[PDB]
Amino acid sequence: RRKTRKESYAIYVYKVLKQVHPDTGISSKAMSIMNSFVNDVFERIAGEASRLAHYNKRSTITSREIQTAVRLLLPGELAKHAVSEGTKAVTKYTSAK
Amino acid sequence: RRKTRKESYAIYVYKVLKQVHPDTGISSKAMSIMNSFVNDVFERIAGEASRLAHYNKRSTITSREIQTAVRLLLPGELAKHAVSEGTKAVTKYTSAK
Amino acid sequence: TRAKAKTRSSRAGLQFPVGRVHRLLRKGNYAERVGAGAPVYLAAVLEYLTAEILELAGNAARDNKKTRIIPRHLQLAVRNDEELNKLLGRVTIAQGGVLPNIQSVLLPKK
Amino acid sequence: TRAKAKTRSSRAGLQFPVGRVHRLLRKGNYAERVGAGAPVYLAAVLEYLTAEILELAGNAARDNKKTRIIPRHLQLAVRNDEELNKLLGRVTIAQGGVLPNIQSVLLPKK
Amino acid sequence: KVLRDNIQGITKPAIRRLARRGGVKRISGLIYEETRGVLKVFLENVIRDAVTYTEHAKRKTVTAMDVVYALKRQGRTLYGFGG
Amino acid sequence: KVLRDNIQGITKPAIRRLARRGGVKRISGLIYEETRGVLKVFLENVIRDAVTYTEHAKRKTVTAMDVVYALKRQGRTLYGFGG
Amino acid sequence: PHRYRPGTVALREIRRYQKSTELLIRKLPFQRLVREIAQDFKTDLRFQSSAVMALQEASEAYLVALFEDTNLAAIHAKRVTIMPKDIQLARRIRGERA
Amino acid sequence: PHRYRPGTVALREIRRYQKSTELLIRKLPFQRLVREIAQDFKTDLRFQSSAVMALQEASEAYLVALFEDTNLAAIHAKRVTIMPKDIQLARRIRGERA
Amino acid sequence: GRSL
Amino acid sequence: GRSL
DNA sequence: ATCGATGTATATATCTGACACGTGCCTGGAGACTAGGGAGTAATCCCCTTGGCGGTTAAAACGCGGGGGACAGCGCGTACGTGCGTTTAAGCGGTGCTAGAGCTGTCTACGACCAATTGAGCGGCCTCGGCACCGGGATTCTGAT
DNA sequence: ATCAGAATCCCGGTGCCGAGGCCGCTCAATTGGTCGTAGACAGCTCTAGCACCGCTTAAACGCACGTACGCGCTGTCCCCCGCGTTTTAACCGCCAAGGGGATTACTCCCTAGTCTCCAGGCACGTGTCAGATATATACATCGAT
Repeated sequence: RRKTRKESYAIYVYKVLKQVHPDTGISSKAMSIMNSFVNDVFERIAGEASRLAHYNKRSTITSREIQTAVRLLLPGELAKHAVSEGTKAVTKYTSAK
Repeated sequence: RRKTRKESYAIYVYKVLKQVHPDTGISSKAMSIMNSFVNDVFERIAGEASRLAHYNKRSTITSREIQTAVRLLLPGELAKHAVSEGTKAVTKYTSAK
Repeated sequence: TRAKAKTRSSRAGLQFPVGRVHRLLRKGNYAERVGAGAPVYLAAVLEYLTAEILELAGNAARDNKKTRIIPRHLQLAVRNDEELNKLLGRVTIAQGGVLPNIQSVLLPKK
Repeated sequence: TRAKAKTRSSRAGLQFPVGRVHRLLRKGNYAERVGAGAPVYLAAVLEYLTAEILELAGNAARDNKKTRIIPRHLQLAVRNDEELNKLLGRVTIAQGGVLPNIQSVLLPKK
Repeated sequence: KVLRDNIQGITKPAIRRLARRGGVKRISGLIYEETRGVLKVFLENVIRDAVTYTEHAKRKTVTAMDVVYALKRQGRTLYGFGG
Repeated sequence: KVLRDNIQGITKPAIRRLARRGGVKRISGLIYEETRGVLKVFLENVIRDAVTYTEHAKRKTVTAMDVVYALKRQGRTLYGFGG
Repeated sequence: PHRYRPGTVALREIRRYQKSTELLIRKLPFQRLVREIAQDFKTDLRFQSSAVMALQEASEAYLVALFEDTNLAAIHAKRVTIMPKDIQLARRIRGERA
Repeated sequence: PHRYRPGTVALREIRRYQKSTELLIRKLPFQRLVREIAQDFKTDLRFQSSAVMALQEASEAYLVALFEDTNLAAIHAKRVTIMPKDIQLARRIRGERA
Repeated sequence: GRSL
Repeated sequence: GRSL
């Protein structure tokens, strides 16, 4: 019997990698670091978005809590770009419904 | 109209104070610090108990998650005495329940 | 018919409010479910740590010949106890000040 | 019949999985409710930060004349960028090593 | 209208008092401008977060809770102002 | 089985190599026993928490995830072992 | 006339300000500094009185703790006088500076 | 016979070990140390091989970072030799309360 | 000793 | 500079 | 400068096992739909924030004199680095086995939901005594003689 | 050692406004019950952790040498302290306007939940070429002269 199905971001990191550097590969150990990074940053943002909802007595985490969490957690110009990317994606998604 | 109710631990801090030092009082600024302390330690323990349940794929925070969170968060003797106090209370409760 | 209500705090032998601690666990998005013993155990721990600080702060108040605990006495209690100082290392207590502490090389030579 | 299924990632124009991110937000006990735009915004941010690191790490790999990113190249990428170094300031990258750095007083005199 | 040069309101004797509580016996004359730069950087980090919490609440007033949350996020938990 | 005095297996040339990566040019002979004491305190704090995660899971084997969670508790997040 | 020797009054000042708990920066100058910094992040902000006092408590606690680490750095260099290089070392070893 | 002067090979060793990513402690001695410490917290523990490697990566990264802070302390004292008082200063300013 |  |  | 020897970086050829990819499956994401209550928002109250002024006097700013601390030089001696001949045990590989991690199936003890009822504890009100202030005397440090 | 001066400490007294107690009410904790599913737990299996042997040789060890670094001392210079005078503006008590924080009521838009597919993502197997080893040697640079 095959081993239990364990999810990873590995395929998405690779799909992003081949946009950024189509001729570059990645080692299995480096991919494990990248999977750890994505999980870490996810938990930081989701954790801060959770507190924002709590401090404002909201039941709901929305894109607005995510945007504010990003502005809290990411430094400097890294925050400016991430907020832009997040706003662009939500705009496109809303136009596509 | 009267203001909306704002709950605090102040009355229970005072009840504990009158056990340890019956003749001693507390200023409202010191009580505000004590209320902040209780909220801080609650949030720390419940937060680690939450992660413990998640790491073990459990839906329920039980007294066993609380006991482990206390052993993670408190320094040595504080942990041992807190674990004793918590275990005694749960033992008494389940006998009177 | 219905029995007279006896609080879970009194069943546990606690001053701290087991019923409110249970509500705060349920409302806090900590887990899908909260077991019946969790708020009893947590309330007993919060009560213990409260008593630990207040005892040391009450002693500091007597040393200062004060009847009433003020933030200074909480600071003196926390920083003079090695374990509470470790538990509260990253905490600032407003109006607490600092421990009296001069480096020995700064004291004048006899 | 129902329309042919499109991933929400495709509607968002994302590589990262909006549907999985939405499930993780719902299952992770972050709030009672998760709004529909929250996983789209979060997936876009996670994708952007992934692309930012991989670009710098792919440059470092190319500077070492190597085709594969290895942990060394991730460490060089993060530690040489001021903002990623600040984001990852408390993170240890296994098998990353350290930046080459000798304090000037240690170098031999001419 | 706009405020200017208020960092010089952190007076040399005020910095001395803070150094005295820090147990410092003797203070070089260059410490005061160094200390002002350090304090300004510290306040910028806390206030930037506190304003971020204020704008998320759609409030125009920075509350003490916004400061307490800003300090808590930065690992500098403050007791005595609520929370 | 019982183990004793394995801290001496952290030998002088191993500590020297770590200092070299730390950019250290010249090392006092007293550093080696100082460094061993520091390492032993660090490992005690991490392993105590990792064993606590192990016992709560009712496991007898310490897993890499237990170490990763213990390090994250210390504020020393480790990438590359899962999580 | 009578004169204390250098450092005698400095030691009395240390003893004094380590007993007391009051805030050591003048409140109105600090409040104007807070408002000046805030105006870069948002125009026409208002502040609760307690919000400014929370900032001052946090700021003075931070600076006092930094001066303790700075004093240890100066004494490590066998100096009595703290110098900017002592602040910069304390900040770097803390990980506040890079 | 040929000799390099004192510190010539030390600098050459610094360049080597900052270039490499290899783990610098011997694995079997470190593994026995981990087991000897764990033996105080629970008897008859087992370890995943990756659990020991995670501990070693974390421990070496910690010690390397401490030596960087220790070197800055030594240089602050206008020394080039790191000494235990420098480790103690670095840990104290970090808040490890050495 | 620690409190009760 | 900073990526897209 | 010069030599020369040490050791590091650059080329080339062999090899291999790690990753890049393809396939088969199934699990979990997507499509369509309903229910209902979280959040938007509009209208209102009134808290508390900003702002301005006039007095006082605490604190800041300034100048100055000179004490002692910073720090640049120098001397010396012993602690450390560099080297190498010897010893240790780490590392590799192979093998054997069984502890226990991981999984599946079944049950029921437990916790979530619910409605009815009550009193815990909250807001507000008032009182008085713990602490703030202060003026006078005690005494203890400081430093100069 | 001794003495005069400054400073801090201690005491008795006045008084005020914050802490403690009380009231009364309202909403959140209790009681009693049902439901259903989380997880206790028993049984199984096959991963991988542990133990062991034994060979090779990388690394650790220990001992010699000497040099360059630590640090101990001294001398000089000027920066900082202490403190007396003048100036500033902090503080604070008061008055005022108002902005906007903090509620309400309403209601609709959004998300949770459900069922039904069905294709994205995983575990697995395979092939090959990017990187690791090895040998050679061109080039750097160290340091004795």
